[PDB]
Amino acid sequence: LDLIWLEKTIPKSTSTLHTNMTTLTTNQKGLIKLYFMSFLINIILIIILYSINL
Amino acid sequence: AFKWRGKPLFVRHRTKKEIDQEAAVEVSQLRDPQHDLDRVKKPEWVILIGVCTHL
Amino acid sequence: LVDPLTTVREHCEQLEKCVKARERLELCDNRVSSRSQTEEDCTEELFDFLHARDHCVAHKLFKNLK
Amino acid sequence: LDGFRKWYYNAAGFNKLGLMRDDTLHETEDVKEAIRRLPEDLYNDRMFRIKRALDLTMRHQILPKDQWTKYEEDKFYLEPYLKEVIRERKEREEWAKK
Amino acid sequence: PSRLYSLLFRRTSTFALTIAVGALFFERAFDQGADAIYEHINEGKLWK
Amino acid sequence: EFGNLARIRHVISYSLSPFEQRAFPSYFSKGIPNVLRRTRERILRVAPPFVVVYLIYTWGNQEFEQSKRKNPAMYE
Amino acid sequence: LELHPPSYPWSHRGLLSSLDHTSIRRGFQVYKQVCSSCHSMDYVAYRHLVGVCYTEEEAKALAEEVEVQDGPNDDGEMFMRPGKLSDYFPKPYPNPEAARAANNGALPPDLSYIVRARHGGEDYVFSLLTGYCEPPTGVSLREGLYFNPYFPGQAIGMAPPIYTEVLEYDDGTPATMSQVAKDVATFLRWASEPEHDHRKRMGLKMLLMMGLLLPLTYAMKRHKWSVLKSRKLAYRPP
Amino acid sequence: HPLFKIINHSFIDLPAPSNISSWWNFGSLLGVCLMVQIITGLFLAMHYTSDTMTAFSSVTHICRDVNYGWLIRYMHANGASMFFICLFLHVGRGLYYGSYTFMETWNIGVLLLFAVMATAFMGYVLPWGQMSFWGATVITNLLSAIPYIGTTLVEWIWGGFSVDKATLTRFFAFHFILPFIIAALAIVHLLFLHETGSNNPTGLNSDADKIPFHPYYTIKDILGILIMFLILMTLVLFFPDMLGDPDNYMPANPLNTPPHIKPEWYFLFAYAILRSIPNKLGGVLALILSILILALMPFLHTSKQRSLMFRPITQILYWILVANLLILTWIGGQPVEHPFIIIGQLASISYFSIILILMPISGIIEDKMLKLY
Amino acid sequence: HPLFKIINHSFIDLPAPSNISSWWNFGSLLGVCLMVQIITGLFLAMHYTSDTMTAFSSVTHICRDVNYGWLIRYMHANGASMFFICLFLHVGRGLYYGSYTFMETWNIGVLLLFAVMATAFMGYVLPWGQMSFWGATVITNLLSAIPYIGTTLVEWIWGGFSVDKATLTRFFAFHFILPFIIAA
Amino acid sequence: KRFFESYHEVPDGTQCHRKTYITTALGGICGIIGSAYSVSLNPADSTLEAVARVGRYTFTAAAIGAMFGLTTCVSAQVREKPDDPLNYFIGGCAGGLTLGARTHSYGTAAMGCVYMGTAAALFKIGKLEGWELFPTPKV
Amino acid sequence: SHTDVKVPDFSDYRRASKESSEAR
Ligand code: HEC
Ligand code: HEM
Ligand code: HEM
Ligand code: HEM
Repeated sequence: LDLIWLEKTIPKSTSTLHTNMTTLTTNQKGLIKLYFMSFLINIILIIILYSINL
Repeated sequence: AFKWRGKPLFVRHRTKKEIDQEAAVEVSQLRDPQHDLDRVKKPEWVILIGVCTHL
Repeated sequence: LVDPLTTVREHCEQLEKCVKARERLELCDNRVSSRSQTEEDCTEELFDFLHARDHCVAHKLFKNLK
Repeated sequence: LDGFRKWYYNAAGFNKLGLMRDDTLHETEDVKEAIRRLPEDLYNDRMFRIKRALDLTMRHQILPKDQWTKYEEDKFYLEPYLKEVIRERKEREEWAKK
Repeated sequence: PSRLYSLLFRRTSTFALTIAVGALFFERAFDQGADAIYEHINEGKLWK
Repeated sequence: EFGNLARIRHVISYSLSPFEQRAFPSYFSKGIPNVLRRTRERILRVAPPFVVVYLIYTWGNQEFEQSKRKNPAMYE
Repeated sequence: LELHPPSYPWSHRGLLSSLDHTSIRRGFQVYKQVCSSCHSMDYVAYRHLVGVCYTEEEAKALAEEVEVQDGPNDDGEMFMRPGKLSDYFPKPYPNPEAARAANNGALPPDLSYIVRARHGGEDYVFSLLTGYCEPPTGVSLREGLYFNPYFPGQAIGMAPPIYTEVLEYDDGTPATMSQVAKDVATFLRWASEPEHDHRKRMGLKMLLMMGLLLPLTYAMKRHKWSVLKSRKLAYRPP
Repeated sequence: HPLFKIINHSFIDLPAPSNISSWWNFGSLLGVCLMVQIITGLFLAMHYTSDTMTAFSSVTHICRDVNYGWLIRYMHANGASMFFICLFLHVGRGLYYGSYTFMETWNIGVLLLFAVMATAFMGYVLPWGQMSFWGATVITNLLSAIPYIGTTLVEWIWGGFSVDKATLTRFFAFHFILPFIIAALAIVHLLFLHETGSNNPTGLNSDADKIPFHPYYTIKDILGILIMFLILMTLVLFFPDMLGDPDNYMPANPLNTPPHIKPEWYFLFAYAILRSIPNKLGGVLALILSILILALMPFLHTSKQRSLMFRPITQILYWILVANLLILTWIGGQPVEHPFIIIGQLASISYFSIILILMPISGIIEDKMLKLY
Repeated sequence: HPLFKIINHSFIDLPAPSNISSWWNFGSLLGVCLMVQIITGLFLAMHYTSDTMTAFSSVTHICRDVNYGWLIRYMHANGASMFFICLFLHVGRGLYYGSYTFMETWNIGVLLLFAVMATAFMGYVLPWGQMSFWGATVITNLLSAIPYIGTTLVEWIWGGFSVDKATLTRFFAFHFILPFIIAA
Repeated sequence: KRFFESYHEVPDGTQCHRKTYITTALGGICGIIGSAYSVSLNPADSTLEAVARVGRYTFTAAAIGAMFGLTTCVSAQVREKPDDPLNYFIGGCAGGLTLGARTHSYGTAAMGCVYMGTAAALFKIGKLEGWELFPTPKV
Repeated sequence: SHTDVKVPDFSDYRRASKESSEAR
C-alpha cells in the first residue's frame, strides 16, 4: 500500500497522465498545411459556437 | 344477464340515445353490414348472446 | 383518538415534492370546474398526487401504527 | 479481405482449441466418405486434434495462445478430397436422371 | 481419522450403518435447532 | 457400445486417482481468471440484444404512460 | 387505469417472518363485528382458528356464540344448533341475491381468498378500506355508491365500513381506523393462507438443508470428475 | 439378464460425450419434473372432484384441510412452471447446438411439446376459478376459427353450447391421461436418440472422447436435480404465488369476466403472435407455426458446421431470437393499446424472419468466410 | 428403422411354434381387453364424478343422458368380466402345458394378476352402490387382520374412520392409474 | 440546439431513451471534431486509413456518450434517487470504462473511471447548485 | 518408444502413503 499502490495512484499517475498528453499535443509534423487546416477547423467550430448559442 | 345456454345471456335495454342514435350509423359508418334495428324487434330492448366474437 | 394515519398524511403532504403535486391538482380542479362544457376530471391528477403521498405514507405509516 | 478473414478466424475460435477449419466440418455422408479416404496420418492427426479439443471443452478451457492455430498455417487437408466426393456424388446423380 | 475409516467406512455395511444411525439422530437435532431458530426469528409473533 | 466407438492411434492418456488429487485444486486460483476469460469471449455476442430489450421495454412503458397522459387540449 | 397501492412494510412480509398471530386475533374480531354482516368467509371454519390465535376450548366458545340450524330432522325440516367447532363461519344473505338486494346489487365478494384474489391484495385491502376519499370534480357516481381511488372504476358499492373507533378491540389496542384496517388485512391474509407460518418454517429447513447438501454433492461430483479433469492427453505418432 | 441388458446399456454405460455442459442436464430434469408432476397430480386426484359443483371447493379443501395439501398443490403448480422453464431451455439448447439434425428425435420432441402444452392448458382449466373459465372459453373459441369444421368441434370439446360441467369433467379425464402418453413418447424420444448418441457443444464427432454415464453424468444429473429442487421449493415455500395469478382465487363467474385476462407466462409468446395477426384464422395458424417452425428447423440448416460454437454471426442472430422471444413474452402481458401492438407485430415479423430467412443466409455467409462455399 | 425394428422383432418376423392351439390366442385377447377397458374407462371418466353425493347420479346420467353411455358402461363392466375369463384361461394354459418353467415371465404374470385384481376391486367400488360400499368395507377390513400394523393400514387406505368420500376419491385415482402400470 | 438542452429539462432518471440518445450524439460530435484535429494534424497515410480513424474516434466517443447516458439514467431509476450526484459518477465511471476498453487498457479504465466520473458528478452538482460557466461580465 | 517421456507432472493437481490412505 505504501510505495507502489499509494505512489502509482496519486503521485505517479498524475505524472503519466500529463506526460502522455504532452506526447500527443506536441508530436507535430511542422508542415504548414496541417497546422493551417487546424485553423480551418477552429473557424468552423467558433462559427458554430456563435450560431447555436445565437 | 341470464346465462341462457351457459353463455351469459345479455338481455339489454337501451337509453334514448342508444334507442335512437343507433340507426344513425348509416352503413359505411357501420363496421359490419348488419342493420341496428334489424337486430331488435323493439329498439329499446336489445337481446344478444353476450360473447364478443373475438375468441 | 389520533389515527397515526392522520398524522402521517400530514407530514407526508408537508413533503415539498408532494406539495407541488397538490397544487397542480387544484389547478386542475378549478380549471375543470371553471371550464363549462367538459368531461375531463382531475381523477388522473388526483391519482398522481396519491401515488406520491401514499408512497411517503408507506415509508412512515406502518411503524407509527401499532 | 484477409483482414476480415483472419479476424473472423479469431472470432470463430476453432483456432483457439487447436483445430483447423476442416476439423470442424459436420460429418455428413459426403464428409464422412472423404474422411475415410484420408491418408492414415492425417486421419490419426485429425483424431488427436479433435480429441484434444474435446478435453479442453470439458474443462471449459482453451489452449495456451502460442499453441493456437494460425490463419496462415491452417491447411485444408480434406478439401482436396471432399471435392472429389461431391464431384463423384453429383456425377452419379445426373446419370440417374439420364 | 484412520479409526473412522478403518472402523466405520471400511465395511460397506458399517458405512450404511453409520449413515442410518446418523439419520436417526440428525432429524432430532435439525428439527429442534431449526425450530428454535425459527422460534427466535419470529420470537414474538406466534400463537403462544 | 464401448470398444467399437472409434479408431484412434498412438494417443497416450495419463490420469490420476480421485483420492490422490485435491478436490478443487486452484479453484478460485484459476477459476476466477477463467470465468472472466470466458465472459470476455462471449459478452459482445450475448449482451447487446438484451440491452436493447431493456431499452425497448422501458420505452414501451414510458411511451404507454405518455399515451395514457391526458391531452392538455382534451375537453377544453 | 387504476391507482396501484403502495408497498407497506407488512410484518409477515419477511422471508421468515410469520404472521403476527396476535394481530390476527384482533383482525378477526374486526370481521366478526363489522365485515360478517355482508361478506362471507365461506372457506374458514371455527376449527381453523384453533392453533393460530384461539385455543381448542376457546374456539369452542366462539363456535357456540353463533347459531346454526341444519335441516335434517326426524320430522322437522331443521334443527338449530349453536355452532360447533366443525361448523364453518356463518354467511349472511344466504343467496347472493339476498346480498344484492340489500347491497345495491353488489355482491360482497367472499373475503376468504380476497387477499389472494386481489392483485396486491394485502395492500389493496388496506388501501380500499382506507381509501375512502373525496370524489373529484366531474365524477357522477350512480345512486348508492362511494368514492375510493383504488377500487376498479373508483366506484365501490361498499360504503366505508371502518369509522375510527368502529369497534373496540378486546385487547384494548386503540381502535383507530388504521389499526383496524391493518388487523383485518392481516386476518384476511391469514384466511387466504392459513399455512403461511408453517410453510416459512419448511422453507427455513429447506434453505439450511440445501446449504448443507449443495457443496457436498458438488464435492462428490468434482471428485468423480476430477479424474477426467486432470487427464493429460498426448499424441505420439510413431 | 434381459432387463439389466437394457438397463446398464441405456443408463450406465451409454457412451456419452465427455464435454457436454450443464445444458445437457435439462432434459433429464424434464423427466424428473414429469415424474414429480405425476406424483403430485396423483395426490391431487385423491381429493379433487371434477364436478363444477365442488371444484372450487375441492381445491380449497386441498389447500386448507388436506394434510400438507397446500404443499402438494403448490408443488404441482410451480412444477408445471419449472417444467416449462426446463422445456424452453431444452429447446434452446437444441436450437443453439445444432441438435435438430437428429430429425426423428426433434420431431418426437415437438410432438411432446404440443402434448405438454395441451396438458398444462387443461390442468389450468381444472381448478375452475374465474381465470380458468374465461381462459378456457377464450382459446377454445379460438378453435371456432375453422369455418366448416371448427364451430361444431368447439362445442364438441365443450361438450355443449358453452364450457360448463361437461367440459370440466372431460378436461379432468384428458389432463389425467395425457402425461402417461407423454411418458411413452419420452421413451420413444430416448430410443430415437441412443441410436445416434448425444451431441456435444463443439458440434464435432465425439467418438474419440466418450466416457461412461454412471459415475460421470449421473452425479452431474443428481446435482442438477438438487439445484432444480432448490429453485422449485424456494418458489413454493417462500414465493408460492409468484408465478400464478390472483384472479384464479375467485370462483368461476360466467356473468362477470376478469377485467385483465392473460395466459400464464409460458403460453404468452404464442399469445402475442395470435393477437398480432389481424385475421383470426391467421393468428391461429401463425400461433401453430410458432411451435411448428421448430419442426421445420432441421430442413433450414445450410451450414457445414453443426454447432454454433464457431459461428459468431449466427450466434448474434440466435441471441436476437431469444431477445424478441422475451419481448413477445412481455407484450402478451401488456394490454391492447399503443404501442404494445406495433411491437407485437414487429416482434412476430422479426421472429419468423430470423428463423426462416436470416439464419440460413448467415450460415451461407459464414461458410463463405471460411473459404468453404 | 429403430422403431420398426422392435415392432418387426416382436410381431412380424418373430419365430413362433407352428403347432400352438387356440389357447395361445388368449394372452393377446387379454392385451386387447386391456386396451378396450382403458378406452371404455376413458369414456367413463369424461362424465363420472368421484363424489359420494354425485357418484350414483353420475353413473345414472351416463346410462340415461349421454349418447350411447349405457353401451360404454356395460362394455366396461362385461369387459372386466371378459378380462377375468381370459386371465383364468391364460393361467390354466400356463399351468397345464408347463409354461411356468419360464420363471421370470411367470413371476411378472402373477404380479400382473395381483394388479388386475386390485384394479377390478377398486373399480367395482367406484359406482358407489349398496353392494360396492359393503364390499369395500369388507375387504378393507380384511387388512385389519394384520397382526400389529393392521388397524393403521386399514385406516390409511380408507383415509378415515370408515370408508366414505375419502375412499371413493382415492379409489378413483388408483383405479385410473393402475392399468397403465399393468400395460408397462 | 433546443434538442441537446432537452436532456436537462425532463427530470433525471426519467426518459432514459432521450438521455442516451442525446449523450450519444454529444460524444459523437466530439468524436468528429476530435478525429478532425487528429487527421488535420498528424495526418494519415491514405484517405481510407483516415476515414477509419474518424470512425474509430467517433464510435469510441459515441460509446462513452451512450454508456454515460445509460448508466446515469438507469442508476437513477434503480436507486430511486434522481438528484444524487453519485448517479452521474457511476455513469462517468462506466463511460471511462468504455474508453478503456476501446483503447484496450485496464489502466486507462482506471484513470478513466475516476477522472471521467468525477467530472460528470461535478456536472450534476453544477446543475444542482446552479454553478455558472462562461459567465457574462456582471462585475 | 515408450520410454521417451515420463508421466506429466500432476503435482499442481496432486494433493499434499497408506498412512494417509485412510485419512484421504
Ligand atoms: C355494512 C356493509 C359492509 C361492511 C361493514 C363491509 N363491507 Fe365490504 N362490501 C360491501 C358491499 C355491499 C360490497 C360490494 C361492492 C361492490 O361489489 O362494488 C363490498 C365489497 C368489498 C370488496 C370488493 C372490492 C373489489 O375489489 O371488488 C372488498 C375487498 C371489501 N368489501 C372489503 C371489506 C373489508 C376489508 C371490510 C372491513 C375490514 C368490509 N369490506 C366491510 C359491504 C360492506
Ligand atoms: C397424470 C399426472 C397428473 C395428474 C393426475 C394431475 C392432476 C391434476 C389435478 C387433479 C389438478 C387440479 C388441481 C388444481 O389445479 O387445483 C391439476 C392441476 C394442474 N396440473 Fe396437473 N396432473 C398431472 C400432470 C400434470 C402435468 C404433467 C402438468 C404439466 C404439464 C400439469 C399441470 C397442471 C396445472 C398447471 C394445473 C393447474 C394448477 C393451478 O391450479 O393453477 N399436471 N393436475
Ligand atoms: C418434456 C419433454 C421432453 C423430455 C422429457 C425430453 C427428454 C430428453 C432427454 C432425456 C434427452 C437426452 C439428452 C439430454 O437430456 O440432454 C433428450 C435429448 C434431446 N431432446 Fe429432448 N425432451 C423433451 C422435449 C424435447 C423437445 C420439445 C425437443 C425439441 C425442441 C427436444 C429435442 C431434443 C434433442 C435434439 C435431443 C438430443 C440432444 C443431445 O443429446 O445432444 N426434446 N431429450
Ligand atoms: C385406465 C383405464 C380405466 C379407466 C379410466 C377406468 C375408469 C372407470 C370409471 C370412471 C369407472 C366408474 C364408472 C363405470 O365404469 O361404471 C369404472 C368402473 C369399473 N371399472 Fe374401470 N377403468 C379402467 C380400467 C379398468 C380395468 C382394466 C378393469 C378390469 C380389471 C376395470 C374394471 C372396472 C369395473 C369392474 C368397474 C365397475 C363397473 C360398474 O360400475 O358396474 N376398469 N372404471
